[PDB]
Amino acid sequence: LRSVNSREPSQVIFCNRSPRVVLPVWLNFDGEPQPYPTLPPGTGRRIHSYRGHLWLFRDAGTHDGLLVNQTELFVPSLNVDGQPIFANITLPVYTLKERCLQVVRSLVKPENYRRLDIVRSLYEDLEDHPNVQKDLERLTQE
Amino acid sequence: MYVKLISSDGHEFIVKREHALTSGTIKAMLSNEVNFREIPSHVLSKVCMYFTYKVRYTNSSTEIPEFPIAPEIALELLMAANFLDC
Amino acid sequence: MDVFLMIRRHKTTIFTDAKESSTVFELKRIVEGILKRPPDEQRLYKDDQLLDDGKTLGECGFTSQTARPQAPATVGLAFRADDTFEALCIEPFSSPPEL
Ligand SMILES: Cc1cc(CC(=O)N2C[C@H](O)C[C@H]2C(=O)NCc2ccc(-c3cnco3)cc2)on1
Repeated sequence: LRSVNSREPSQVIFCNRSPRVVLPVWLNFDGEPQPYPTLPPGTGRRIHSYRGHLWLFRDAGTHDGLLVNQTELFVPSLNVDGQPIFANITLPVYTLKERCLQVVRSLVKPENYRRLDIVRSLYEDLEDHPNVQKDLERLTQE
Repeated sequence: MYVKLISSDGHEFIVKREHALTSGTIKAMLSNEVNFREIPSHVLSKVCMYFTYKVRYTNSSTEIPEFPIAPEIALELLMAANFLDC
Repeated sequence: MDVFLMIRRHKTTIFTDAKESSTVFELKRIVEGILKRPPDEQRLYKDDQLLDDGKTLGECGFTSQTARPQAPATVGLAFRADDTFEALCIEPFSSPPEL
């Protein structure tokens, strides 16, 4: 799951249509996620990248998954035929459960999450942070 | 068209089947009414809200906004969430 | 615009959406289908103020920023026909614990 090493510069632009600080993530020629500087919500930026490179977006504070042009993964396309390629970054409809872990994650130090009377099985779901390395291992199947 | 979902504190929530069948749990208790012995109303209202906020916004450009969860309600919501599978 | 309401009365809450342009009275019909009571037997309120069947939701102050699917506005509902209307009454919601 790598970017193809073209050297065909492609001008993209990351519009952040989300309440969250988004962290753009370029996935390397080898596979490893590299992170760029983040985007305050609303906020756009012009970006130089390359055809067939791969990106993905998430909360810079709680690695949650956002979408880019409605899919999971961004590949910059034909840099011209008009010029910049448009990268719109969105909340999905999180499920109510994941959302519910979010607020709780954001409300309690995960040291002190064992004193929160709910089924053990929900303690495990909650200590289970979203991870890019995970999600990659996830996405990598389809 | 519509289905009722009965809180454990009496309260009744008429919602559309289409919005309802979002809970894989509820898809099966229907198939009409559903009592919930252990979900108070202050929860079932947010749930119903989620079904409308889910049914509205999925499959769409129109910048999806944040579903807001009030702290007081988080745990109890979390537990209905998991039970209702959604 | 679609507007998203929570039509409340006693221990009863209907969640429905409706156009902004549509009318108090059209909403009154939608109630007919559900609780089977004809528009004559029902009055409809927002926040005490008593609503008029000929006025648009938009104009009663229901907008796409008043009533967001995620936080839908409430509409009071009260019954019994010309033969004396019951007062406006809505049991509040179960209270949240600790923190
Ligand atoms: C050949 C070649 C070289 C490279 C490494 C590289 O220059 N990259 C990798 C990704 O395409 C990003 C691109 C890059 O470094 N672009 C410059 C850049 C700097 C800052 C940002 C930036 C700022 N805020 C968010 O992103 C975006 C692009 O990729 N192919």
